[PDB]
Amino acid sequence: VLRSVNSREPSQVIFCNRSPRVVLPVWLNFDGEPQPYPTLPPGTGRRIHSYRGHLWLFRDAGTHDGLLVNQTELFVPSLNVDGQPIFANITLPVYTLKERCLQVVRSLVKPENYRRLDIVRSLYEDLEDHPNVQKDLERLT
Amino acid sequence: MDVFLMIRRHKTTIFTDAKESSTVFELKRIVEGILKRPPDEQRLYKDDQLLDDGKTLGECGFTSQTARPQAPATVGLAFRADDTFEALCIEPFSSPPELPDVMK
Amino acid sequence: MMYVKLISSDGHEFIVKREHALTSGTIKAMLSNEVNFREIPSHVLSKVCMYFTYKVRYTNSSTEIPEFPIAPEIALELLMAANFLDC
Ligand SMILES: Cc1ncsc1-c1ccc(CNC(=O)[C@@H]2C[C@@H](O)CN2C(=O)[C@@H](NC(=O)CO)C(C)(C)C)cc1
Repeated sequence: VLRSVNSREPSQVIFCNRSPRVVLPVWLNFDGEPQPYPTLPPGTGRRIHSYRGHLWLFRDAGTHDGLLVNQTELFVPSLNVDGQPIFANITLPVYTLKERCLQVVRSLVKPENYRRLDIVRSLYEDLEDHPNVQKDLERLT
Repeated sequence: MDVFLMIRRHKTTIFTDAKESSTVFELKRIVEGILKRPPDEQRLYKDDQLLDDGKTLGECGFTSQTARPQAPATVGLAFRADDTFEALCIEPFSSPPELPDVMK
Repeated sequence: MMYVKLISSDGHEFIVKREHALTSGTIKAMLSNEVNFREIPSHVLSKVCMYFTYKVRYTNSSTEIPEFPIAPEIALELLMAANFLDC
């Protein structure tokens, strides 16, 4: 379902990381498999060659937390106007307080020890069920 | 520009915003609306410094880049009971417990 | 403006805009203008209120969004509160 269209029509794009995270760009290939691309450090940008109809999403490279691109989940390069590149502004979402707490707790506790935390089972499961691109693709389908 | 504040007295903490251009007195009017005490019965402070009614919040060091939504700046508050003002007293928040071992 | 009072387990009274407190469906339920939280101490509830301000300010906003900061020492309790408050 979610896959890039094989258009072969070039589209130049600026990946602009306006988040404080290290960004992993992910291209959804023609079979819908996520292909990881080189990372962007916080606040950096890359001019890259993509194609019209191609699908991209962006993650925290270390934790796979979700990020937004031009305020949404998916970025699809369009036709370049006047030879100008398309801007893909990558930003933090406003996470729910729960998700943000899960992030911080995940960053401090090794996964083997989530079960040692003194919290209800559902929260242990929430911690173990960490962000993952495949999970989101099924969701987005 | 908006500044984001905690106005604090004893065990009372008001979360609100105001304009950098707004005055200390105008902030007392905000406090008046909430806690029902007029400006003449309020003293506002930045740390230990008594704030003058006519000054802007900006002038008194509350700026949009220091008084942030996710980390608001503190304005101290003291009431006058009858003749004289109480001293500025802000009760600390509770202390977090020790980190569990698995978080170290 | 309509304000509500959120009171921590240790007796700290937090006064926030009603609209901000309704970020939490749990708080909405508890209101239908004060709510006492027997399990949420002030070092946690103060942060909850700061989250409300942060969320209202940066939701549907184009200006770059900063990270919501959470000290390691409060993260576990804040998580528990967030789960209760559903926010
Ligand atoms: C340097 C960099 N940093 C962060 S991402 C990145 C980077 C590096 C190389 C590229 C080279 N471009 C591609 O690989 C594009 C992106 C995507 O649209 C797919 N793609 C292709 O060139 C694909 N080609 C076509 O679709 C030809 O029609 C193949 C070769 C992967 C199949 C793009 C971004």
